[PDB]
Parts: sequence; structure tokens; C-alpha cells
Amino acid sequence: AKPFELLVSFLNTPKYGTFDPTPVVPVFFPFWFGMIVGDIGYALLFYLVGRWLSGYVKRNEPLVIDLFALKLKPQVIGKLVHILNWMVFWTVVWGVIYGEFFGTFLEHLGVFGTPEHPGLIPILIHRIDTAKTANLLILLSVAFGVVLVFFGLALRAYLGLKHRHMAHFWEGVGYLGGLVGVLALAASYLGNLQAGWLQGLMYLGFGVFLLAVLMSRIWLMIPEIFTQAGHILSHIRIYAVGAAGGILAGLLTDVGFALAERLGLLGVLLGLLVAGVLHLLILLLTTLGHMLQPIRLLWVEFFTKFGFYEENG
Amino acid sequence: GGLDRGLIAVGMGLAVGLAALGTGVAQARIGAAGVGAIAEDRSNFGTALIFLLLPETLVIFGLLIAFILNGRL
Amino acid sequence: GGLDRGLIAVGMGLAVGLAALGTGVAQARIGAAGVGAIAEDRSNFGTALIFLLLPETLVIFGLLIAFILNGRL
Amino acid sequence: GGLDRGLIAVGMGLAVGLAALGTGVAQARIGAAGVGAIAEDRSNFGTALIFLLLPETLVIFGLLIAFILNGRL
Amino acid sequence: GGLDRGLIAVGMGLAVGLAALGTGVAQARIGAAGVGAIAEDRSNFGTALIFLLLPETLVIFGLLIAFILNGRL
Amino acid sequence: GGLDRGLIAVGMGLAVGLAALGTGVAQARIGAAGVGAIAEDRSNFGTALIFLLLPETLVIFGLLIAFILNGRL
Amino acid sequence: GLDRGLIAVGMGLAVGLAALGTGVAQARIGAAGVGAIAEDRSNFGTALIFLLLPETLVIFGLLIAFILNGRL
Amino acid sequence: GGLDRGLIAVGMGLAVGLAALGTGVAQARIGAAGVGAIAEDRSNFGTALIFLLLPETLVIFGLLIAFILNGRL
Amino acid sequence: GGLDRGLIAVGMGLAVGLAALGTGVAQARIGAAGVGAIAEDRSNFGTALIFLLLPETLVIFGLLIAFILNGRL
Amino acid sequence: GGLDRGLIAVGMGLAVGLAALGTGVAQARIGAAGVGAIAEDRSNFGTALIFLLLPETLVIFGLLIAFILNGRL
Amino acid sequence: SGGLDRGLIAVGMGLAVGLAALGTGVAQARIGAAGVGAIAEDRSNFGTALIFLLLPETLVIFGLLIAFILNGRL
Amino acid sequence: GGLDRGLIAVGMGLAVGLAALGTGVAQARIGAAGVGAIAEDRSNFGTALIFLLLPETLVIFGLLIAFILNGRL
Amino acid sequence: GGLDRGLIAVGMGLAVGLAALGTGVAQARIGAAGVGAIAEDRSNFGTALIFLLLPETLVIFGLLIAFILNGRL
Repeated sequence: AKPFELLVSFLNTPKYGTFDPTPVVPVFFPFWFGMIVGDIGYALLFYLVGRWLSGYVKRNEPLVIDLFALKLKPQVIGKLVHILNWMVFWTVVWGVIYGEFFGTFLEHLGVFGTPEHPGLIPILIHRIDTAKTANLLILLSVAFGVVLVFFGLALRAYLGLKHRHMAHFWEGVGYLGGLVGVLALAASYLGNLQAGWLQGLMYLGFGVFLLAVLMSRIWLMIPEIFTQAGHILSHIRIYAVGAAGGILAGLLTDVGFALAERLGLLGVLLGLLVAGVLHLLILLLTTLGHMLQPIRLLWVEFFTKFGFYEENG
Repeated sequence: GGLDRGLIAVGMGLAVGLAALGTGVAQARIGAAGVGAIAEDRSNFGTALIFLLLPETLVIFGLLIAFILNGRL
Repeated sequence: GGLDRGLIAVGMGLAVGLAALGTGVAQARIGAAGVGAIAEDRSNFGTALIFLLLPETLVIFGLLIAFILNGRL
Repeated sequence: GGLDRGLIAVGMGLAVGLAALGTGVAQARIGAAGVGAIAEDRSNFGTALIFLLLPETLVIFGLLIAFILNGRL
Repeated sequence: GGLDRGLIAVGMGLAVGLAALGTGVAQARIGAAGVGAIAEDRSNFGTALIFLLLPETLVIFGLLIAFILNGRL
Repeated sequence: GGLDRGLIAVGMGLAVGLAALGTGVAQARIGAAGVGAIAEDRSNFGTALIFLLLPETLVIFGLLIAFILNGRL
Repeated sequence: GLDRGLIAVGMGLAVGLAALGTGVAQARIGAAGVGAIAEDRSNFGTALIFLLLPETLVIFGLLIAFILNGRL
Repeated sequence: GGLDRGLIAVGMGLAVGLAALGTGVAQARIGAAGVGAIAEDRSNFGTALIFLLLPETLVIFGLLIAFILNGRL
Repeated sequence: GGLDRGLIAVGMGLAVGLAALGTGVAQARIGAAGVGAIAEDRSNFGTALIFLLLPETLVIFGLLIAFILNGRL
Repeated sequence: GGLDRGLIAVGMGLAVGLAALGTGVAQARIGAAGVGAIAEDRSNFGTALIFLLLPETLVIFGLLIAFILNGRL
Repeated sequence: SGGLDRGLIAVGMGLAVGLAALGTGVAQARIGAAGVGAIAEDRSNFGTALIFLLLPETLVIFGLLIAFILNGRL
Repeated sequence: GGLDRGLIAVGMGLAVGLAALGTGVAQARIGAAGVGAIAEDRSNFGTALIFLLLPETLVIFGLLIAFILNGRL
Repeated sequence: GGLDRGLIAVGMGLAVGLAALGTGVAQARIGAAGVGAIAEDRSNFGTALIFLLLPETLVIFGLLIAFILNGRL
């Protein structure tokens, strides 16, 4: 938990009397990282790199990168290694959750358990089905954002509870009412159209929202409610990136298989090397952005939004 | 259902693409000024970043319309 | 003619699509000046962001037209 | 039933969102100068904000023609 | 047949949309110039207004052709 | 019959919209320099107005084709 | 006779694109003319010379549109 | 189906229009010769207009390439 | 197969391509400003790298929509 | 017959048209650059026209592409 | 091919790759101009300009590969 | 068969003209920027011609893809 | 069979031409800087040529996909 405090420390200092947001990240960020990690075969190389940097740590290397002319601090790197332990764990377990890996023999024999091939090695996600896999892909990333934004607004409201800026405590639960009302309306629209308790939910939602408006006609607050009502929908980008990476890795592995066998006897000994080269280069290109995406999502939507626009000391 | 599904399909992509363009056209000009401000002063990350995250409120549209109309189909 | 409800999809998507960048072009030019204003006076964020919320009002038209077109089927 | 009943919808967006493009590109040029004038002097808030809204005469015409064409359905 | 009554609908639409876009791009530069000049001298507010209230006159032809075209039904 | 009546309308609408936006484009850039010239003195008012009355010839050129065409109709 | 409608859309787009062609050239010349008139009001004739050269471009399109009408 | 004329005529129309747009974008930025003449040396009018009279060769090229299409009938 | 299965493909392609357009146009200005900032103070390289790739999400929505549409095959 | 060959006029006409506008874009910039030489020096006039009359290989190439399909007609 | 499926997917692939290529070139233009302006004295650190010009290359590849695979798998 | 034998020549126009305006804007910026050397030195004419005569490779591609299948019929 | 050769032809043509246009618009900006860069010394000659060399890779991809799709015939 303590190593994760470095990433937050880059930003503005909090004010005493506001709660520490550091323990939020180490439990939530790493499994978000895990969703890009159909690539588990190549993350053992990341573990090897962590071993290399731990070798620098036990060497106590004051490393200097010639390319960027940057100075490295040995005591910082151990925090990085203990941080990377958990994302390697989430790496492994999420790649298992995918079920599909490159050693899947279904292109040659029905060994792995799928609806297509009832084998003895059950694979949860074959990445071909789009009927229920899509809905399952949507649902969890929808739910995580809702839970975290509700927690953030609740804790901001409880901070407003103490000091007498409690005037904005009312608008905090007004956001909650507006969100639950629009959620009820949306779920009633495209769903199975049952609307009774849905009508009750939306009624209470916009009622308690309009109650907060009666505090004062704040000219600035009324449009931005729609904006965070889209920021909650912005949480869906998590599975998009992971699906993009996973299907690319799967198709590249299929290209390796095709160059191996589908070329006949002439292509048997060639395709795997260039397939691995393509995999490693595309990972080198992509993994940096894929790593920074969820951390910046939680970092700007939760962490900055709740309490990190205000004073510092 | 005859040969019609392509007509419904093509309208989905245009909306989301042009929403992306509308985000990008604002983002290009705002980001340059923001990074120019942050180059001379370290004390403005938050105020710049909140404004850079504002155009992302546009890209949320189109995709939900595509989902609901595909479910309608 | 059973293809009539097929081409209703493209109109909604094109409408919201071009409305998206028609919105975004305004923030493109106003945001840089706003963050230039905030670069020298930090009490001006409120009078700056209000300009950044003006062009958001007219995105609603395409989606409401889309919804009332979905009312046909 | 002819194909015209579904053909009506496609004409709305080409008017309304293109007028939205016109309004946005009109707003973009004047917004920077307006916010600069406000930053240099808050006393010009009214005489600037009177110019911040005016091209939206186009979009109300677009919605007018769009709905009045929908009335033929 | 009979879809010509639906095919005329787009004809009003692109015409009024392009007219609106031309109007907006006309107002953009002149309004920017007007607000820039009027900040240093407010006495010319009438002259600036009667100057920049000019290229919007092309809109009246778009509504005219719109009403005379759909009136043919 | 049919399948002929919408084409004339959409062609005329395209022509007049293109002409209107061309006139707007022509007026847009000269308008700012006209604002500057009339900001120099009142004596430049007529000599600035004499330029802006020129490009309207395009619009009257575009619209006349509609009259003969729907008289043929 | 469905081509009788295609000739209409063709002539309309022709004259419209000609209008775009003649409508874009005014950018530098308008500013130069007003700046010269502010510099010297006696330059009316010299200024108006440039402001008529690109405007003849519409003539070709309207002629070809008129003559293609008579093919009916 | 004996349709030949109209799908020729549409290309015939667009060719000369695109050529006119090319001549327009050519003539747009060359206006500095006029101010370059009157402000410095009015006797250079011929040395200016020689550049003015050259770019319109391409529409002259486009005239006959469109005329020959009608001659096929 | 069917005509729709090919007709579907055009929407995905235009969506992803114009989303790429938006990403590139967003990328150009921020990259140019970032290297302008880094030209005389190289220490800020670890700061600009966040902003100069932040809008990459735009194409991801397009490919998500593409995977949705090819799932209807 | 007719429909099998009438479409070719569109293809060559568009080609020669946007080739003409491309060479017009080239000619505009190079002429705007080229005026400064003759404005300040009457001697280097000769090389300037050599630099002006370079970008014409594309339009004659478009002429040949039109003529081969004319021969094929 | 009862329907013209091959051409229908081919035009979509072409549109995708062309728009991706032009967007990448538009991105590359300003950054290359600024990098060239920088390296008038930055032979010591031209590698930063190299890697900044290198990164927009990632924009073409995903559109290229999806255009490839939507036809290559059928 | 059918008019598909005529549809093949349609792509020739796009292939020619897009490379045409590509090199149009290319030498538009290059040759206009290139005349700075000839404004001060006659000797640098060769290298400037090297800059402005390198990137034309794109139109040769359009020529060769024009020749590659025009003989199909 | 043989009813869709024109469609693949125009698709590959638009692809390669559009890639050519993107490469050209990049080449214009890079060459504008490069020709000014060579104005100081010949030492920057080779180091500038690599920057204009790199965007040529884009049209290679379009040529590759066109040629491999030329083999469909």
C-alpha cells in the first residue's frame, strides 16, 4: 500500500482534514490493468525485467539513461517492484480468466473445452462469440464506474458535512438523484419495458434532484451535471482497449499458425519467429498507452474530481 | 427481413466517427495552449487537465444510439 | 415498400455526427483563449468556463429527432 | 405504402447539423475576442455577451423546417 | 412510384443548410472584427451593428424556396 | 411517370445553397477590413459599403434557374 | 426520360461550383483594395480593375447550362 | 434502357465547375500584386496583370473537353 | 452472405478512418507545441508524454463498433 | 447500351477538375511568392516565370487519361 | 457472389486505409516541421525528435489490419 | 458483365486526381518556400529544384495503376 | 459472374489516391521547413532528407493492398 503513494505525490498536496485517497488505487488499478492481459506469455518478460531492476536494486544502481539523460533513485525502484508484483498477479489471473491462450490446439484437434469443441480443457472466453460475451463485457465495467463515482460523491458529501460549506452537500446527493433517475429511465427504455418501480425510481430521483436546486440558483452547476453523467459512461473504454489487444494477439497467433501449416510443407519452420517478432514490437508500441489509460481514468475522474482542485500546503 | 441491414448499419459509424472528429478538432487547439502554459509554470496541471477532459463529453454520443438501434434491429 | 424503415437510420446518425463537430469547432477556438486568460489571473476560471458551456446546448436536437424517429418503430 | 414515408427523415440532419456547423464556426471566432475583453475588463460583460448569441437564428429555422416536413408524415 | 414527393425533401434541406453555413462563416470574421474594434471604442456600436447585420439577408431566400418547393405537393 | 420531379428540385437547391455560401465566403474576409476602415473614420462608410454590394450577383444568378425549371414543371 | 432530371442536377452543381470558384478569390483583393482606398481615395479605378477579373468565371457555366437545356 | 445523356451531363457539369474552383483558388492569393503595385510603383500594372491573365488557361482547357461530350449526341 | 454483409463493411471503414483523422488532427498541434516546449528545457519530457497521446481513445470506439458490426455476420 | 458508357464522362471530368484545382493551389502559392521578386527586381523576372510554369505536367496527363477513354468510346 | 460483396467490403477497406493514412500524414506534418526547426541546433538531442516522429506511425496499422482481416478471413 | 466494364474506369479519375492535388499542395508549399534561395543566390537553383522535383512519385503510381487494367476489356 | 470489378477497382483507386493526398500534405509542410533549413549550410542536407523520406511508406501500403487485390481478377 505504501509504495503506491509515490504516484499520487506528484500532484498537489492535500489539506489536512481531507481524507487520504492513496489506498483507493492499489486495489482497483491493477485488475483494471489485467484486462489488456491476454498477453500473459509476454508478461513473463515483464517479470524478467522486474528481476533485472531488482538486480539493479541489490546492486544499488544510480542508473542514468543515456537517451533521456535522466537520473534514477535506487530506493524508488523497490517500491516500483512491489507495485509490479500485484499487477503481475492480476496479469496471471486475468489471463486465466480469458481462458484462451496461444497454445490452444482447437485449430488442429478438439482438446480445449469450448461450445465448438467439448474438450477436457475448459476455456471461458473463446473471443469468437459475440452474443452474450458482449453483454458480459459491458456490464462489469459499467458497474465499477458507478460504484466508484457513488463512493466519491458520498465521501465528498461527508467532507461537506463537517465544515459549513455544507451548502454543497445538498447538491452532492442531488447528483446521486439525477444519476439514479436517468439510469432508471435508460433501463426502462431499452429493457423489457417493465416500468412500475422504474417509474418510482425516476420520480424520486428527479424529485430529490430538484430539491437541491431550491438551495440556490447556482448558474454554473446545472450544465455540468450532464457532463459527469457522461463521465460515468466514459468508464466503458476499459474493455474496449483490452478487446483490441486480445483480438489482435489472437489474430496474429492465427497468422503464425497459418504461415506454419496452411502454407504446406514449405512454411512449417518459418512463421513462428516473425509472429513473435510482430507480437513483441506491437507490445512495445502499445503497452505504454494501455498502461497509462486506466490509471489516468481513475486519476482524473475520481481522484482529481472529488478533492484535488482545492487548496494545498 | 430482406436485404436492408446494411442501410441501418452504415449510419452508426458516421455518427461516432464525426463525434471523434468533433472531439479532436477542439482537443488539438486546447492542448497546445495548455502545454504552452504548463511549460513555463508547473503549477497548472489540474486546471489544464479538467479543460482537456471537457471535449470527451462529446464522444459519449453516437455509440449509445448505435447500441440501442442495433438492439432494436 | 418495406425498405422505408431501413433508411431512417442514416439520417439520425448523420445529424448527430455533423452536429458534433459543429459544436466542437467553437470550443476549439474559445478554449485556448480561456486558458490564456487563466494563465495570468486565477480568479477568471468561472467567467471562462461559462463560455465553454454555451455551445453544448444544441447537441440535443439530433438525438431528440432520433428518438422521435424511433417512435415510429 | 411508398418509400417516401421513410425517405423524409434523411433530409432533416443535412439542414439542422449543417446550420449547427455554421453557428459553431461563427461562435468560435468571436468567443476568443470576447473572453479577452472580459479578462481585460469585466465591465464589458453585457456589451460582449450580447454578441455571444445571435447565429442561432439559423438552427431555429432548421428545426422549424425539419418539424414542418415531419408534419407531412 | 410517388417517392419524388419524398425526394424533394432533401432538396430543401441541403439548400437551407448550405445557406446557413455561408451565413455563419460570413458572420464569424465580421463579428470578430466588430468585437475587437468596439472594445477600444464603444461609440461606434451602432455603426458596427449595422455593418455586421448584413450577410444574414441571404437566409430569406432559403425559406422562400423551401416554402415554394414543398408547396407543390 | 414519377422519378423525375425530385431531381430538378434537389439540383436547384444545391445550386442556390452553393451560391449563397460562396457569397458569404466572399463577404466574410472583406468585412473585417471594412470594420477597420470605418473604425478609422466615418468618411470610409460609403467607400466600404460599395465593396460589399458586389457579390450578391451570384445569388440572383443561381435562383433564376429555378423559375424556368418549375415553369417547365 | 429520366436523364431530363440528371441534366438538371448536373447544371445545378456546375453553376454552384462556379459560384464557389468566383466566391473564393476575393480574399486578398478586397483587403488590398480597401487598404489602397484608405491610402488614396483617387485609386477607385485601379482598385475596381482587379475586382471584376475573377467574376467572369460564372459566364461559362451558365452558358453551358443554358445550351445543355436545349438538348431536350 | 436507353439512358445515355444525363449521366454524361452530370460529369460535364462537374468538370467545368471544378476547373472554375481551381481558377478561383489560384486567383485568391495573387491579389498582393495590386497592393504591391499601387503602394510602390503604379507603372508595374502590366507586370502585375501578366500574372493575372495566365491561370485561366485551365478553364479554357475544360471548355472543349465538356463541349465534345454534347457533340457525341 | 448477402448484399448487406458487404454493405455493412463500409460504415465500419469510414468510422475507423475518420476517427483516425480526428486522432491525427488532435495529435499534430499538441505534438508540435510539446516539441516547441522541449526545445530549450529538455527536463519536461516526462510531462508532455501524457498529453501528446491522451486522445488515442477515439479510434478504440471505432474498432469496438467495428467488432460489433462484424459480429452480426 | 448507353448506361454501359455514359458513366465515363463523370470519371474523366472529375479527374481533370481536381487536377486543375491542385495545379491552381500550386500556382497560387508559387505566384504569391513569385511577385516579390519582380516587385523588388526587374532582372530576375526571367527565372521566376520558369519557376511558375513548372506544375503543368499533371493537367496534360489528365488530358491523356481523358483521351484514351475517348478513343475507347 | 449473388451480391457484390467483394467490392462492397473493398471500398470500405479503401476508405478506412485512406482516411487513416491522411490523418497520420496530417499529424506528421506539424511535428516534422517543428522537429526540423529544432534540429537546426539539436544534433545533440535529435533522437527525441526521431521518437516523437515515430509515434504517430501506430495510427495506420490498426485500420490497415482490420481492413486486411475483414476480407482475408472470407 | 453489364456496365461493370464501364465502372472500372471510374477509379481512374480518383486515382489521377487525388495524387494530382497531393502534389499540388506539395509543390504549393515547397516551391513557394523554395524561392527564398533564388531571391539571394542564383547558385542554389539546383538544390531548390531538387526539393521541388522529388515528391512527384505519387502521380506515377496513378499512371501505372491506370495502365495495369485498362486493357481488361 | 463478373459483376463487381468496377467496385474493387474504384475502392483501390480511392485508397491509393487518398494515401497519396495524405503523403502530399505531409510533404508540403516538411519540405517548407527543409528548404529553409538548407539555406544555412549543406550539413543539414542528408539529415533533412530522411524526414521527407519516411511518409513515403504510407503509399507503399496502399500500393500493396491494391496489387494484392488486383490478383482477385
